[PDB]
Amino acid sequence: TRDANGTWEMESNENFEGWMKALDIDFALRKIAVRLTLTLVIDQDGDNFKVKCTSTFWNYDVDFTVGVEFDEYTKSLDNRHVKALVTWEGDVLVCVQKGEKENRGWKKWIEGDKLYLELTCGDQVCRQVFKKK
Ligand SMILES: *C/C=C(C)/C=C/C=C(C)/C=C/C1=C(C)CCCC1(C)C
Repeated sequence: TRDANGTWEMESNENFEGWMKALDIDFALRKIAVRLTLTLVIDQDGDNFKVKCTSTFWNYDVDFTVGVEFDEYTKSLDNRHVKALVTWEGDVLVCVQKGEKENRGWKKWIEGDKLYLELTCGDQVCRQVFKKK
C-alpha cells in the first residue's frame, strides 16, 4: 500500500468543479477540464517520485523527494507559487502546499490496484478513484 508505481485510469471524480473553482480556475476552462479523460502516471523509486497527470489539453507534472520541501509553480493550473512538502503519514502519502490558499494539498491512499486521491483547497475537497492498468 506504499507502492504507487504505475499507470492509473480514472473511475470516479467527485466535486472536481468545486475544487477547481476554489483554486480560481477560469469558468470556461473548468468547462473543458470536466470533460477530459485523466490518466495518472507515477514513477516511484525509494523516496523519489515523478508524477504525471495527463489529458488531451493540459498536463500536470511534479517531481519530488519525500520529506524535502520544494518550490512549486502551478504553471499549468492556477499559476501560483507554493512551498510543497510530501510525507508519509502511515501508509498515506500527504502533500501540503503552503501559500495563499489555506488547506491546500492532496492525499493518496493506495489499496492494491486502487488509488484514492483527495485534492483539497479551502473548504473544497475533490475525491478521485483510479484503477491500475
Ligand atoms: C498524486 C496525484 C496528484 C497530486 C495529481 C493531481 C492532478 C492535477 C493537479 C491535475 C489537474 C488537471 C486540471 C487542472 C484540469 C485538466 C487536466 C488535469 C487533470 C491535469
